[PDB]
Amino acid sequence: KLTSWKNELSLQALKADLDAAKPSHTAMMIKVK
Amino acid sequence: QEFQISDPMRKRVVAYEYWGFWDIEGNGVLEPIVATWIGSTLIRLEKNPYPDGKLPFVLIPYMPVKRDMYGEPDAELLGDNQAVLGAVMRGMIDLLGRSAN
Amino acid sequence: VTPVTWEDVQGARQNELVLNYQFRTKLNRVSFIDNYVRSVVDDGTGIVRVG
Amino acid sequence: ATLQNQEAESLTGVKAFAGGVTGESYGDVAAGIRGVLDAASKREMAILRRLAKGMSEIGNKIIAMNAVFLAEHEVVRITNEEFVTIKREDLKGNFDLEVDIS
Amino acid sequence: EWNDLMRIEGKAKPPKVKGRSQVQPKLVRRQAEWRYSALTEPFLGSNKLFKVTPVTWEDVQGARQNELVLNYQFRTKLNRVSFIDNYVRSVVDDGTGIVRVGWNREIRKEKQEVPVFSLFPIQTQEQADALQQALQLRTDNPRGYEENVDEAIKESVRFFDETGQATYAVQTGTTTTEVEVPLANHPTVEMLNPENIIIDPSCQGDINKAMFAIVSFETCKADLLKEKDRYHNLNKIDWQSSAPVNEPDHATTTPQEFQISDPMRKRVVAYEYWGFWDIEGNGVLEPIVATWIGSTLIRLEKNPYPDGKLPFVLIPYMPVKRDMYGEPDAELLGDNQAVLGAVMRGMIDLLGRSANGQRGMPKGMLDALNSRRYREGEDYEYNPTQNPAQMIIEHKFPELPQSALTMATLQNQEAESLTGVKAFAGGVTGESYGDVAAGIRGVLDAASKREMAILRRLAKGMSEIGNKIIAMNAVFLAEHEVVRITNEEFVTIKREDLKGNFDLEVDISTAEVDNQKSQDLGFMLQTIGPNVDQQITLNILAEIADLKRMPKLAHDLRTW
Amino acid sequence: GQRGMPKGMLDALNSRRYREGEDYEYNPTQNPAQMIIEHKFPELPQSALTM
Amino acid sequence: GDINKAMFAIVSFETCKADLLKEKDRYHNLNKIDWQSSAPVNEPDHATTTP
Amino acid sequence: TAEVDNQKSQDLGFMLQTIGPNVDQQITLNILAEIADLKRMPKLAHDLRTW
Repeated sequence: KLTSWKNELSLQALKADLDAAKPSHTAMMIKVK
Repeated sequence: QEFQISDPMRKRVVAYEYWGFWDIEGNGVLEPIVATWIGSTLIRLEKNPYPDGKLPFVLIPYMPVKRDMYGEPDAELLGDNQAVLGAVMRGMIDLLGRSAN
Repeated sequence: VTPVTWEDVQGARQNELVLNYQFRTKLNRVSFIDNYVRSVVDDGTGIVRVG
Repeated sequence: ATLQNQEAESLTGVKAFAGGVTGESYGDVAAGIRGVLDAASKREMAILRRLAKGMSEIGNKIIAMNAVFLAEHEVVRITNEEFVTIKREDLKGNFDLEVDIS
Repeated sequence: EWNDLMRIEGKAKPPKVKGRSQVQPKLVRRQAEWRYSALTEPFLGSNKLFKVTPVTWEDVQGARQNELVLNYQFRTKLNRVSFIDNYVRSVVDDGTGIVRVGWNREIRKEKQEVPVFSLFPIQTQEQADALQQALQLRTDNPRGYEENVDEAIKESVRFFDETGQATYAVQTGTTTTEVEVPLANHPTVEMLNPENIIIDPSCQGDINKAMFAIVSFETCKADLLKEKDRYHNLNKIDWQSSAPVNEPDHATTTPQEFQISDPMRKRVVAYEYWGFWDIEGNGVLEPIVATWIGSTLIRLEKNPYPDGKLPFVLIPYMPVKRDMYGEPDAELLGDNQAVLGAVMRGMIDLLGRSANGQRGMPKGMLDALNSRRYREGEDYEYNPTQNPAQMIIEHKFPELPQSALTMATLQNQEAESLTGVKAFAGGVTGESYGDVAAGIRGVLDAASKREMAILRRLAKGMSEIGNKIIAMNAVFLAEHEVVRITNEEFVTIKREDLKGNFDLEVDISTAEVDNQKSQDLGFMLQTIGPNVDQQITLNILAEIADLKRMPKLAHDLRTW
Repeated sequence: GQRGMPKGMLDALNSRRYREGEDYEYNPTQNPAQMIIEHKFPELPQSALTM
Repeated sequence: GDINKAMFAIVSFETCKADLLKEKDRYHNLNKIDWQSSAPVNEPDHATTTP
Repeated sequence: TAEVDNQKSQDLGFMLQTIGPNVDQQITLNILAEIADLKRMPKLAHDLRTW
């Protein structure tokens, strides 16, 4: 759609990684806070 | 929180940028790409423009942790010393302030 | 910026001026460094984005 | 109260009204009797290494950007001399330049 | 248990008690913190990490080339500061350090269009002049010849090398072809978690005598596809099992719940076996490497590296007699830390649990109205039978016993005497590595000798890493790759000589050891008569320029 | 860190006030400044350090 | 008290069949060893770090 | 040791100063060549020996 690649990313796929790495990131921010 | 400019051309919105490697050709090779979305709509998707071909972020640790990404500040070691120092100092003030003079 | 081999002297001289010029005029060097050091010392780690 | 201050100083290595002179000997050979670094300066030099490395990585990223995003006339205006180019396929490897803080 | 003493987590944590203190001074952590910076600084106090010197007179050219190539890789292909920080801290904390050395290559194919030429030997005089210009430029400036010489002339020069004839090159047209475009092609080093590597117990304390070593690491399907033909039987892996949760023995910083949904980028745990096996079944042992994921073999082949031995390097902090592993200083300080914490908590329990700021008055001194006046800050009148100057109690902290302060001092002093580390002391030993004894206020004392001894083991390890990589660079780097890094003639090494480091010595380069060398040339230049030979004088002068980081001047002197 | 109080100085209510960090009133026959025992480490003998 | 005057010295060490086969003709009667006995457990007098 | 090496190098310097440099070129070259070896300069030592 947005690009000519034959494996063009979907927005849900992009956000899926964001949700996966979020729990690890939240734990570190507790210490930083 | 309450700040918001009325002019639509100068409104402030939050955008997300994704920098990483993806199998764009679906054959097994990884390529650096960048994607940008605002409010569940894709607005940009293209290969990495910078010649370096890697993430444009740089990380600096203060006290490095063994085989770990983040760092340790000196505030970690001084947590208990500060608390005890405050209790002692407040004890002296409570002794002078609460007495007759 | 310093050359690595003998033929690299001219390129290093050019890039040193161009790189220093951008930090002198296109960026507030004092303000960046102050935020650069204090972010590392306080948070334990510092992340800087280049664009 | 004294013990808490002394214990804090021993761990972090920072002492009030002390140190701070380590910036005069970055990348320099050991000086005389009253110029050499002590134990506290060594700990503070170590942090400066990581900060200096980060600026080196920032400089190397920008130098690569300047090779593709700046036209010939833009560089010639900044440096009043002949333009020297770099091949595009050599941008991934910093063969020619070393970047360090001055 | 050693790490649970550095960070108070295990048996070192004081028990939880309500109404009593729970602090714990970090005696072991404090002692180690004064060791990290004293050891990291020698490896980082110069722009050059490795120093390579010739062994015999004919080895000077090879050492110069390998010094630049080796230093270039650590400058650009690896984060030198981050590696050293992890290198030293792993040795000090765990008691021993293990580092794995490998090579990363990402060759990929690419299709492009290239010209085609026809060769004609008949030519004018100017063509002969034109050809010799390129030949001289190629020897004088390899980079200049590559960048600013026409393609047609290059083909004529290329034809000259194989045949020895000077011919024209006429552009006949263009054609398409496919070639491999190099990517990566650089060595990799990393510190290993000691839990993730298992070494032959029967090695008798020496790694070169171990018969096998097994290492566990995380990997991705995309990483396995970088070497297309190296790995076989790849389709038999489900890419769902063998996850870090399914392999509890692998200690990793990756979160347990983390898992990327994309199959091409999934993370799985792989095992590598390095050892010697009788592959021919006749009694001789050969170095082999095997890799399996989830009870499926994916790789089995002979050792690729020229060294012919395990790619692991072990560094001990305090060596144990005839043993492989090492001993950290946390072993000796276990009891001192515990007693120091008990004394410190005793003082806090004495101050915290006492009354402070509480006022006590005897009953019957002040009547119902004068008592209100006293508590409201006004003047008052009291019954003379009781004396306010001594009967009114103002509570305060109890006085600390002298024995509490004395006992804590002994624990600190006993710890200092064993480990030899003193707060706000030492750390100056990095200025005299490989240097003759200095004057009165420059010579090393007893404490510096103990700290120099540890630096010897760390320096030896980097020497072994450098020697491994130098062997790798001799087989894995093409001629043009080295010529690009070092703008000079390529010097080769015979393949059968890779097992013996006849020609090069590898050592770390400190800034003094560099200035001390420069003074030696100055003394020799003064000692030898400058008029005895111009070549000798120029060669001495050229080497001094290299030490002072002036490559352009060095080139002028060498070719003057 | 163990506190010792003599029986009969503080009545049933003033004792609660003392243990709760408030001000109090005490029977004048007994002196809180010396009858309340705050235990601490014993003093090390000099002979132990000398030996 | 002098090693150069000693008439004999006996040393115990661990070894492998592959190591013995490095010198093919040096060792004789090699086939008579069962390669199961004479293990470090079966030779308690040899002090070794091998488990 | 490193001193025993620097001490040796000083001895050649004293001998070179003591002996007249014009008494013999071979003696002077041989002394100079040995000093180069101590200072870890094998290429220069080869030049002096074959000059």
